[PDB]
Amino acid sequence: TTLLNPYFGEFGGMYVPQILMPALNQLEEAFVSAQKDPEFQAQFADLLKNYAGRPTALTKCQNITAGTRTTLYLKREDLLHGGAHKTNQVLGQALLAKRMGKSEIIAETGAGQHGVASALASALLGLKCRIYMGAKDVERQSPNVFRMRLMGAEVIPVHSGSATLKDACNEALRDWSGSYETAHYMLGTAAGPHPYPTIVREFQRMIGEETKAQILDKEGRLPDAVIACVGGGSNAIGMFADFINDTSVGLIGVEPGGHGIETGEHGAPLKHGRVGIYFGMKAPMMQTADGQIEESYSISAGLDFPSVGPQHAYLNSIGRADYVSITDDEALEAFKTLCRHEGIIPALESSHALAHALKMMREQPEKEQLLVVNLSGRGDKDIFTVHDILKAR
Amino acid sequence: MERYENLFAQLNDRREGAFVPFVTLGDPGIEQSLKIIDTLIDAGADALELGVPFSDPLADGPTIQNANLRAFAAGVTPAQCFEMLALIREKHPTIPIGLLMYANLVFNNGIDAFYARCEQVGVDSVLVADVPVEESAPFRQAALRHNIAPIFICPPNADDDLLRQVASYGRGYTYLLSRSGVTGAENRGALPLHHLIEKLKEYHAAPALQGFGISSPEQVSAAVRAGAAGAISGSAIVKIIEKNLASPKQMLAELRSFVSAMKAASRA
Ligand SMILES: O=P(O)(O)OCCNS(=O)(=O)c1ccc(OC(F)(F)F)cc1
Ligand SMILES: *Cc1c(COP(=O)(O)O)cnc(C)c1O
Ligand SMILES: N[C@@H](Cc1c[nH]c2ccccc12)C(=O)O
Ligand SMILES: [Cl-]
Ligand SMILES: [Cl-]
Ligand SMILES: [Cs+]
Ligand SMILES: [Cs+]
Ligand SMILES: [Cs+]
Ligand SMILES: [Cs+]
Repeated sequence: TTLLNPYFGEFGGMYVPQILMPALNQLEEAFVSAQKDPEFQAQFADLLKNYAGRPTALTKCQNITAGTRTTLYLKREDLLHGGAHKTNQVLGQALLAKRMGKSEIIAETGAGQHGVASALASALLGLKCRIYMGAKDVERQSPNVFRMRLMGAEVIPVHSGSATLKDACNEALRDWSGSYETAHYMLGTAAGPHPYPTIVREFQRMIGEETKAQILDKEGRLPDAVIACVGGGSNAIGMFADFINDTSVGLIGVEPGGHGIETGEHGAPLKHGRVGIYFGMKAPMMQTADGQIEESYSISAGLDFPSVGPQHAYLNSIGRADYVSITDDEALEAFKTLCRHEGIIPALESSHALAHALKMMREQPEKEQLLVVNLSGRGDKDIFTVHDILKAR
Repeated sequence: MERYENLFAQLNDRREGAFVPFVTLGDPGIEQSLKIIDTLIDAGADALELGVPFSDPLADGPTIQNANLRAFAAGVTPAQCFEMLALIREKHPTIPIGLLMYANLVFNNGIDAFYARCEQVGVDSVLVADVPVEESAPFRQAALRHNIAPIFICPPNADDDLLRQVASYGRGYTYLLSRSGVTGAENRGALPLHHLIEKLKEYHAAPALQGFGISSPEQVSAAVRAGAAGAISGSAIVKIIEKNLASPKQMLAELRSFVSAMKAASRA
């Protein structure tokens, strides 16, 4: 029994061990209560404004589109405190934890950005934060691991399974299944068991709400399309949510194509996986023929996960949103292009979204189109990756 | 078939509890796993709980995580597990065999087809660790269509509604969790609350087996005394495998000694 629908069509649900169902029910009730509570909303809004720096800018990018009929705006989540959109929802989830009387935070991380976001929210709001991270990711993300430690979080390497993000996801749930009485699980994306896809969307929906207000102010009409990268689905659903009922507004999600879909080295389960049940949800996932969970791949760690949030699978199924993929090389070109022509260093994650918008423009340069790309984060973290790759070329 | 019903009737006639070990199929290899399982049975296991290796066993602690890893290192697949299960049943006609599954392995290629294969090889029950009663409908329906008992989990602080659901939906045995958390011998659960055991009986539930953290004969005796029909032990068994990887003969001897001791504790 639940207060809200755990499903988006066939996708979603609450596929957790029985022992965790009270924790999910408790969280759902607290969320529903918080959403009706003006004091909670005011506290959340105050943190977003005065701590995180909302609203974020909407930047018109004229140099990039010169000589075409594309008008392109970037929603500047790169300017949010912490350098990515993740900050929005961690602040909301931290306030929910406090509402429930919890003193501890558990979080999974792969790229390390969610770990840092969880750590910063926990530092601000007086919560004891522990972060699970696959040992292979720990090795690759020294900067983020150090940031988490500077902010007082405990970072726990996960050596089980493939020692990466999915394995950290498992360990977070293992811990919570014993610790839920005192700890809140601060899941890092719009995926996992209900109510997380719903909560994360609602705590990211200001992205799209602001975009709508800003584009109406600047252009006097809604975008033709909003474009966002899809790792687990949070920044994209945050951009999409407020436009879902605006039927004219295209919603385009961009999965990582890695070395190319045909290579199998990608992270594009929505379009190239198979429905399965994992991480508490029924969702498209990269899996072996026998149903073991497969290894995903992207140049960008933020997108490197073998599944996707259920609301995306649903929006795809009904045709409300279209999903595409962008390869490592396409994302790298978009990164370089934004740096050189707009003076903005984009996250390689966000560069996937930008790459698709550039393709939309370049393929049909006399098509009149007003596009918004969600620039989910800044790319300072990626400069060595881009350096090292471009050391060959 | 009626293997659990027959076992519980026989045990009740002897005023005796069930002792049920868990192992991962194909840990540390197929041939050794078959020998392990025969040893468990010969030493007095009343039933078996058998894990199919899965990439993401999120209800298992490190001991069983490592069992899964060892089986994968040996190249163990679900198809090979089903081959093993057929052979086990062919040797041992009456022992109840329960599988410990994760949802994706049951779902990914078709729920009905999975339960049909269980029926074909002579499995008696399936416990899907990451399917709570709330999500269980297609699983329990397919189970019952193929004469497989779907096993449900009664957490220590289950409310009345959950107890009624577990009693109604489950068959074969009711899994009584000793505590929250994940599998592991390093964390001992509690005595079965008189209330849960009695409520389950009031609601005509399948007989209760207590599991999680059961690692000593005294705990088996205690579980039965509290009114459970028996006890499940996994990590304690798997630890003996892990400890003796380099000594297959000693591994079997230690498993025999342990299972014998655990079974002895269940006798009136
Ligand atoms: O002795 P331990 O502590 O290792 O416990 C062994 C338990 N093995 S099992 O197959 O019964 C078993 C039963 C239920 C499980 O999870 C669930 F409750 F969520 F469903 C996991 C394993
Ligand atoms: C983590 C991350 C993503 C991907 O996660 P989603 O939940 O799909 O948004 C995208 N962009 C940036 C900058 C990130 O840090
Ligand atoms: N790996 C990214 C984003 C992320 C966090 N948790 C996830 C779960 C699924 C998919 C992606 C994620 C990070 O840790 O910052
Ligand atoms: Cl506002
Ligand atoms: Cl290619
Ligand atoms: Cs601002
Ligand atoms: Cs233009
Ligand atoms: Cs993905
Ligand atoms: Cs006894």
